[PDB]
Parts: sequence; C-alpha cells; structure tokens
Amino acid sequence: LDPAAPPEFGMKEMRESWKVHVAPEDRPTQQMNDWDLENLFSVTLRDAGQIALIDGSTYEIKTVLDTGYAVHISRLSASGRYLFVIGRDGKVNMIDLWMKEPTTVAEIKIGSEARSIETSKMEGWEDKYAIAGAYWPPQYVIMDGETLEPKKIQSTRGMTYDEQEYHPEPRVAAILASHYRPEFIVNVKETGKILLVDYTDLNNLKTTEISAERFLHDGGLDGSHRYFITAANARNKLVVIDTKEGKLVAIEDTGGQTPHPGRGANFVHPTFGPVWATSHMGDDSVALIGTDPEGHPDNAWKILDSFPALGGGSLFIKTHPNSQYLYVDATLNPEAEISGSVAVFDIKAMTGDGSDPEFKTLPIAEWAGITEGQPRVVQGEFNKDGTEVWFSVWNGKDQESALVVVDDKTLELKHVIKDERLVTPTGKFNVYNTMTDTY
Amino acid sequence: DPAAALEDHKTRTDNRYEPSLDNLAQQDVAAPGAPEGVTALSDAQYNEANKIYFERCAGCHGVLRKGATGKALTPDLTRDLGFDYLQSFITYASPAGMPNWGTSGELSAEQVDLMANYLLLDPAAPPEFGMKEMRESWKVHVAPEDRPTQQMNDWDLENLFSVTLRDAGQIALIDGSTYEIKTVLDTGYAVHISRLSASGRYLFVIGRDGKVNMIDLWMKEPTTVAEIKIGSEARSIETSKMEGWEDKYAIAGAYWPPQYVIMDGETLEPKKIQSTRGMTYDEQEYHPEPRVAAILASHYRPEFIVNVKETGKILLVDYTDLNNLKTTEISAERFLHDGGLDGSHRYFITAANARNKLVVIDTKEGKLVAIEDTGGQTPHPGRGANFVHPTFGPVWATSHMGDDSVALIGTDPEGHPDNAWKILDSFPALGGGSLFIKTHPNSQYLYVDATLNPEAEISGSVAVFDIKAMTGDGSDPEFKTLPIAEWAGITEGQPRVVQGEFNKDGTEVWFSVWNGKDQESALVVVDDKTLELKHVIKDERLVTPTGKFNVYNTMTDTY
Ligand code: DHE
Ligand code: DHE
Ligand code: HEM
Repeated sequence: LDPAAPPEFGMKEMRESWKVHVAPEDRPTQQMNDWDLENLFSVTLRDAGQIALIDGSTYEIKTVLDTGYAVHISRLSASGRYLFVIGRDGKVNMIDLWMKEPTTVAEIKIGSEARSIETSKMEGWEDKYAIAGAYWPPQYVIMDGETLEPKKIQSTRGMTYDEQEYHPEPRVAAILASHYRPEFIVNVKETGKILLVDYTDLNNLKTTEISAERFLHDGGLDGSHRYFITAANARNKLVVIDTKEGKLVAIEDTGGQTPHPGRGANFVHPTFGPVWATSHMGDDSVALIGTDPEGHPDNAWKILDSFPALGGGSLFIKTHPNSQYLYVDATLNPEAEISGSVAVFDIKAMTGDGSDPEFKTLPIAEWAGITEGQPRVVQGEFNKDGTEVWFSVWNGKDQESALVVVDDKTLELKHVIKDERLVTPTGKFNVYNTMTDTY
Repeated sequence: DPAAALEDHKTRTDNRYEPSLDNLAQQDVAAPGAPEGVTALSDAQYNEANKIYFERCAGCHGVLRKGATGKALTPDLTRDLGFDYLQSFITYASPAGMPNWGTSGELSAEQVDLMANYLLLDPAAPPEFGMKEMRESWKVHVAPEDRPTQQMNDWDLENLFSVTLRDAGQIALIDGSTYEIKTVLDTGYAVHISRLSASGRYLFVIGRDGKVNMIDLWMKEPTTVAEIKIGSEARSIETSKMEGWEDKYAIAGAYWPPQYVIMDGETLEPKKIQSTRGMTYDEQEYHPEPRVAAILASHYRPEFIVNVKETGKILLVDYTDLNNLKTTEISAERFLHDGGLDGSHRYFITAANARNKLVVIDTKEGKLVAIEDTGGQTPHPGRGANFVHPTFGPVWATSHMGDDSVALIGTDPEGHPDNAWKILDSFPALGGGSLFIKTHPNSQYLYVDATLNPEAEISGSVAVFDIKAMTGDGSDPEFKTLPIAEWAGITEGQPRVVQGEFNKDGTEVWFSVWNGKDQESALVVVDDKTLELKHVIKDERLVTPTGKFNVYNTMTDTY
C-alpha cells in the first residue's frame, strides 16, 4: 500500500506545546543554591523519563527531575547556568541551575522523533540561543536561550551532496556550536550536508551548506576548537570542517567499520602531536587522525594509526587534558564479559611505531556488583578537574543498574553509585566539560 | 454551501494570472486505490481528471493540493466535504486563465464528476528531477573550444531583440534598427523569457517545460550550442552579472520540482541543484511546493537573487563556491513574484503580489530594508521602471493587475532619505489588468500597458506619462493614450498589447500586439521622441509574440 506521510510539526504545534513555567524576570539574578554547579553531572534515567543531577565530588543525587521520555543528551548553556535536555519524543526541558531548587523553567516539543540539542558558544553570545534537531519531521529549530520561544524552524529536506537527488527524509544528527563564529554546526545525515548556521540574524539567515559525506552522525571539535571532525558512519569516513573558514578540509577512511566517536577524544600523541580519536561499532579498532596543520603539517588530517581495543560494539572513547589515559567501551558487544568492561590505553606509552598498544581491561560491571542480566557499560565522562571518570552500568528498568566512578590516576575503583531512583542510567554530562566542550 | 463558488471561483482580472501546469499535465499517471467510502476512477478517467487538474486548478491549489492562493484540497479535507459538495461547487466553474491560451474555466458535466471524484482520491506526487535526469537531458552541440573566438556575423548584437513566439515554442531574433527578423529558432515548447550573459555573447531561453537552451550570438548563423532540462515546469532564468564573473554561470528556477539549478555558463553542465521546499516565513509551517518565481543577478556581489513564492523567502546565493555553499535566506512576504533592481543596481524591489506589497532588499548588505503596501491591487512590475522624478528624486514604478494604479517608491536612501522606500505617489493609468511599466534613461516617458483589461479599447492601448511634467503635488498626472493595436491594423480577435521594451539607444520602444496562434499578431515600434508610430512588424512566422528583450538592455539591466 501507499505510505501515508506522518504529520508535520511546525510553529503552531511548537507554540502550543511551549510552556514557560518561570519567566526570566522571576528567576534569580545569581546562584541561590549552594551546589557546585560546574562539577555537577546530569545523568539520563532513560526509561523513567527523568534525569538525576549528581554532585561530582560527593556523588550525592542532588535532585531527580521529570523530563521527556528517554532523554538522549544533556547540554549546557555557555555560562553553565541553563541545562537543556531532549527526549527521543522531541520534548525539550530547560532547567535553571541557579534556582534554590532547580527545575524546568520552560519546555517545548520540537518534533516527533529527536536526538540532538545544543547551545550558542561563540564569545559574546552566551545564553542567547539553543537549537534542537529532529529525525522527524526533518528539521532543526533555533529557540530563545532564555525562554525556549521557537524563533526559526528550518527544514532539512533537500538534495544529496553527491548524486544530487532529492531526499524527503534527511534526519538531523549531531549539532555542535562554533567557537570561531556565531554559528551552529548541524549534521544532516541522509544528504551528507553539514550546515553552518549564523544566528546573528534569524530574519536574513546566512548559512553555509557544506557538501561532505552521507550518513553523518556524531562528532566533535579538535583541541583548538577550530575543526569539526565527524563520522559519516555507514561509509567508514571522518569528515573534517574548518569552522573559521567555513569549508570542507578533508574526508578520510578510518580503516575500521562504522566509526562512532561520540564527541571523540582529543589528546597530544607523544610522536604524532595533537590528534583526535574514535572507536567503532562495527569492529574493535581505534583510529587516530592528526589535527594540527600549523604545527604538524605532515600528519594533519591523516589517519596516523589504527589499533584494537576490547572488541566490536564500541560507542564512546574518552580522555581529558589532565589524564594520560584513553578509555574505550564496548557497549553493544554480544559477549557480556566484554560489554561489561572498558579498555584503557596509556597515551604516554604510545610510540606510533605501528605495533598495537597494550591496554588494561577494567571490569566495570563486575566492580558495580550486579547479579541479574548482562548490564552494558557505556560512555565515560570526566569530572571538572579531569581526575575521575564515570561510566554507566546500564541494566533493565526492572533490574539493578549503577554508575561506576574510576580514579583516573590509578585506574582503580573510586565509587559505585546505586539508588532505587537510578533507573536505566545512560548518558552522563559534567556541566563544566559540556559547557566548554572539553574532550 | 456550494453556492460560494460564485465568488470564490469568479473570474477576475487579477486572478486570471495563475500558473497553468500544462507541461506536467501531459505526464501519464496510474490511478490510485480508492479507500473505504470512495468510488475509484479507472486509469483513463483518473488520467483525464489529472490533466484538467494540472492545467486549471494546480496553479491556485497546488500540484500536491496543499494550497497556494486557493486553500488545500487534500483527501482528509475533501472527504469531509463529501462528493455532493464538491460536485455542486465545481459545477459553478473555475476562474479563467490567461488570454490567448489559458482555460475558459468551463467543464462538462462528466468532467465536473471526474474532478469531484479525483479530489477525493489520494494525489500522487509527480516525479522528482535530479542530477541523473538532468545529465541524461544535457547535450552540448558545439563544445566551447569549437565555437568562434570573435563575432563571425555582421549583426549589431547589442541592438538585437529576442522575441518569444509563445505557442510555437520559438524565438525570433530581430534587428533593432532595420526591424528585420534575422532568424527564428525552435526550442520545442513555449519559451517564457530570454536572458543575456553579461558579455552579451550568449542568449539563454527557458521553456515553460523546464528546457533550457543556450545560443551563441557570435556564430555566422546563431543556434543552440547547448541544452538541458532542469524540471517539469519552469519560468525563470538568469546569468551571472557580478563584474569578473561574466559568462561563468546561469541559473534556472522551477515550479516543479520546487528547485533552482546553477549551471556552467559555457556548457550548461548542471553544477548545483537546490530544493526550495521549506518553511513559510511568517507562520513557519512546512510547505511542500514553494515555487521559484523571478531570479535576478547581483551587481554588488557574485550572487543570484531567487524569489521563492509560497514561503515568502528571497534567497541570495553566492556562486563563488558551490561545494561550501553560502546563502542568505531572507524572510520577506508570501507570494513573491517579479521585481527589478533600482537605478543604482543595489536594491532589489519585488512584488509580493497577492498581498499588495513591495519588498526591498539591499543586495550589498544582504538584508531586507522595507516592505510597503502600494495602495493598489496586485502589483505586477515585471522588472519595473526606474527614473529620476523631477521633485521626488530617484524612484521605481509598478502598475497593477487588480486596478488602474501606478505607484512610485523612492529608491535613494542616501540622497533623498525621507522619500526612501515610501510610496510617494499613486495615480491612474488606462485601467486595470496592467502587466508592464517601462522607461529608459534617455526617455522622458513612462509607458504603462493594460493587457488583461476586459475592455478591448483599453487592452489594445498604452498610457504614456511625461516624467518632465510630473510635479508630485498630489494631483494625478495626465497621460497620452497610444492606440497600439489600432496602429498595427489587426481586425480578427481582440489582440492584447503587452510589454514595452526599448532599443539600445532608448530612442524607440516596442510593444507586442498579442493575438491567438491562428490569428494575426504584430510588434509595434513607437518613436519615443514624438510618441508617434514608427514601424509595424508583421510576418506569418510572428505567432503569439509576447516577451521582447533587447540584448543591451537585458545584459546591463537597464530599466
Ligand atoms: C544523533 C545522535 C547523537 C548526537 C546528539 C547531539 O549532537 O547532541 C547521539 C549521541 C548520544 C550520546 C552522547 C554522548 C556524548 O558524550 O556526547 C549518548 C549518551 C547517547 C546515548 C545512546 N544513543 Fe545516541 N543514538 C542515536 C542518535 C544520536 N545519539 C541513534 O539514532 C541511535 C543509533 C538509535 C536510536 O534509536 O536512538 C542511538 C543510540 C543510542 C543508545 O543506544 C544510547 C546508549 C542510549 C539511548 O537512549 O538510546 N547518544
Ligand atoms: C516567474 C515569472 C517571471 C519572471 C521571470 C524571470 O525572472 O526570469 C515572468 C516574467 C515574464 C515576462 C518578463 C518580462 C520582463 O520585462 O522582464 C514576460 C514578458 C512574461 C510573459 C507572460 N507570462 Fe510570465 N507568467 C508566469 C511566471 C513568470 N513570468 C506564470 O506563472 C504565468 C502567470 C502563467 C504561466 O503558467 O506561465 C505567466 C504568464 C505569462 C503570460 O501569459 C505572458 C503575458 C505571455 C507568455 O509568453 O506566456 N512573463
Ligand atoms: C479547477 C477546475 C479547480 C478545482 C477542481 C477547484 C476546487 C475547489 C474546491 C472544491 C473548493 C472548495 C473547497 C472548500 O470549500 O473547502 C475551492 C475553493 C477555492 N478555489 Fe478552487 N478550484 C479550481 C480552480 C481554482 C483556481 C484557478 C483558483 C485561483 C484563481 C481557485 C481559487 C479558489 C479559492 C479562492 C477558493 C475559496 C477558498 C479560498 O482559498 O479562499 N480555484 N476550489
């Protein structure tokens, strides 16, 4: 039978869902609670349709807030004051961390299926805007950073970059924010276009539509925050965009199957210099790409090394400037023992001689002490000081889950977080590292 | 109440101006399945109804029936209305289309039923037309390397006129001084407009069917050197006019699919296709059929200026990099159609016709500068008419389809600040149904036609205002009436006079005496200095002459 196109979701629909619980004039003018906001972690309690705000040093759950169902990610405004979360269903909640009791100050629905949201990060534009992307309808929406008022909706339906054929369903994938220009960086999956959207004028809207590679998914900025490196996953490529000049710089095959970097991991390789790393969903490989055209021209935008980690099914790779370690999970691996563990490479020991660097295997799920099921360990996230790294031990909604905190210096267990309210923990986002894009 | 069709569907002068998608209508379609509660149409019946729909209803209601000037007619809506309502409503007929080729708006009893039944069935979206399709249609008849390196014919190219012989799908190249038809070229289907490359060497024509032809005027015998199809229905084309980018690119706009395409200015190779489907500027709701209307070229930046109708967006597309594509999507006003640049070539002034607004864009800064109501009904400027009003200073003028008014808007923000982007004067011309207003820097006269006027006396004449006599004292300036059709001496039918166009020197202005395809038409040349008849062009080959474009005035945007 002929398929019936699902309903659209425009301004009228968004505005009807738009609710401002606490108007800006009624919010505080300074932090009114005594929490260490920058060291706070926003944790997704997936199936419960909630998030937990957890103290990064005491591990105390400061509060559990109701949100949209299965929040995909948490993102922070550039000032670190406002917390934005978006559920699979397209529901966005804006939380004021300055309130005596932080809660949702405004909410809005931006589509039927959505996975991304981000805040304005250009100097001078702090707290000005938020942007959300949807799978359905194929669109992104720029909202007021203070009230969530929907200001500009842009359809992503359009032509594929290569064969230049119309595609009626180009889903918006990752959305990042430029630190070089007042622009949002939007990945459009099926058409293989990366959009640089200038938010200085939403009426006379300037955008740069960059032809990249199809199946764009996730990615991150390099250490200098100038270049966006993203995975065109189904095609095993990493695309590099210069956000300063607003143009494609390179497209390179990682040599692995289905790279899935998350925002990736930037570090200074002892021999190669500045690099960005990604693991893969399709195999056990970890690939490094040079990210320094000025200082290391010969290595810039070239895959410098590829080596195995725990196994396939990896989703997130992580490191921090203060750490000498590179953490790699294997969340989707069919083998319980593997999906419940993390590989850790010693960056200092890397020579880049072509051999496979050794890694230590952390039995994260074992450390959490969970009997039932075969819980999957996922996504490392560092605290503000970059001295501890957290991992979610993801089990079923009616099963026991946990968060495992690892001491980065020793690679030993630091703390196991368990609470009856900790249902299906997945994404974890430290306020400071998220607001500053430190990865 | 179906009786509402009396007003809703009444023929009016400004509503005869709706696109007829007769090219897309030629496409054969399979009949869809009929859901519970609705009777199915056979493949033959559905095809017949589909052709009628595209030819006389899709212009106002949309190919996809999502609505344009007329509301949406999707199955979810029509099924609630019911067959009886639809049958009764459609029985009263629909608005007539353009004269000399458009529909009468009358349907037989069987056709009314076919339409009512058709509206209850789920509309199938017509085919897309992407790169593969374009490249399959792309033909380079004479490679650039094999073309002349200098003009090989002895024609005064800059004084040449490219004239649309509409129904025949041909164009006539006519000498501007001798009035000799130098050649008549075939393209297949009706050409809508002719545009010139910035150098004046290449002549581009766009057919209503999406066919683009590029003609080399330097050839001993000018002919199409390259061709390509860019869609199913199209009405606009333009060339790169930024200094330094002469002959680099050409761009074509389409009604269906909703998209524009940038092509190589030498070979027509399709380089970049952009969909115009998107959100309306004001209510910000997705629109699946935003038609591309007029397209102009910036003289301040290497950009094309693209009007997107249903969404009310004006696009400034930077052609310096087609891979890392820079565009400025300007929220303007819905129903953008035609327009032109002011005398300084810096500001784009365009009519959002259905809303009686003129939208002004600063092409240097790339931003909207003003939106002003003309005070008239349905402005249709063509590219408009720029002149230095004796008291108001630089102004741009437009006439209207819905009434007899001529409106002037100040176009000098620096030199005449108070008058800038304000309607400085409004006065009557011959009558309603006007389509084109015209002047030239070397002329002291402003010409205004009345093509669609229901009165023969008026539709066959032109009003001429003496710019030097304008006082801007609030009173209505007088005008002389030139009996253009009468001067052409045509008996049969009711020929309609349309579009003035000057020669290179601005000493003579031409008008088309547009009659039916099986009737006699003519081109009338008026001596600008005396406002007297100069010459009448008549030829058996001159079938349905409409648009005329002088090479010099088109390549330089002199209007
Ligand atoms: C587009 C996209 C982003 C980037 C967001 C941004 O830039 O703000 C993203 C990031 C993420 C991030 C970001 C982490 C970071 O450090 O930036 C996390 C934690 C995450 C948890 C999951 N993701 Fe994600 N995810 C998808 C989409 C996306 N995920 C999918 O389409 C997919 C493959 C399947 C689906 O139906 O959702 C998928 C499965 C998952 C999971 O299985 C996870 C582990 C749990 C869940 O609820 O689905 N996704
Ligand atoms: C989008 C558009 C432009 C701008 C072109 C550009 O910027 O390159 C334009 C310009 C034009 C211009 C430009 C004049 C100028 O000086 O720039 C002319 C002569 C013209 C003669 C006609 N046009 Fe036109 N015209 C349409 C569309 C357009 N017309 C329609 O949709 C409509 C209403 C119905 C249709 O189905 O085509 C229509 C009917 C007509 C006619 O009936 C005319 C009078 C005769 C003909 O040849 O079809 N159109
Ligand atoms: C072509 C023969 C044609 C059809 C078919 C058609 C149908 C149609 C219907 C059934 C309605 C009533 C819908 C309702 O009451 O909800 C309707 C209404 C309007 N139409 Fe129409 N219409 C056809 C042709 C045209 C043409 C050529 C125009 C544009 C000049 C046009 C316009 C309108 C208008 C206006 C209305 C009233 C509602 C509104 O949109 O304001 N139609 N039409």
